[PDB]
Amino acid sequence: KVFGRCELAAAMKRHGLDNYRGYSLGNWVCAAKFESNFNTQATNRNTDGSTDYGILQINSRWWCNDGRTPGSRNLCNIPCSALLSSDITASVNCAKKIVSDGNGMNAWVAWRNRCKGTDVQAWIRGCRL
Ligand SMILES: [Cl-]
Ligand SMILES: [Cl-]
Ligand SMILES: [Cl-]
Ligand code: NA
Repeated sequence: KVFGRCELAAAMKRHGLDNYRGYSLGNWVCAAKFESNFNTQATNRNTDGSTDYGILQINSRWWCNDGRTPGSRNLCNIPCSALLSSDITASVNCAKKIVSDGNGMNAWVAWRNRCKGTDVQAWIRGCRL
């Protein structure tokens, strides 16, 4: 599923991400836009052989099991395929664990390079929330 911008903002808010560890909703929407273009089915292979999955491009190196990332962990205790569902629940719950781990949203390099310090509230402008 490819979410609309305000559609995804609504789904993220419903799931508790708005100001989760201090990150306003627009941070999350911005990260999703640049990670996946709002497409729940997005996958991207990393140089080290891990893969990033879903709307927030969660990596198999640490967070999910895909059965093909040697030496990795599965800290969210999920198959990476669950991160590709039209229902964002698994992505959101695993994102909460990630963002809580010490580095905040800097875990998402695209957030740090394209959203951090920007007018992220623009990502939710006009949305009914
Ligand atoms: Cl915001
Ligand atoms: Cl594995
Ligand atoms: Cl933080
Ligand atoms: Na893994």
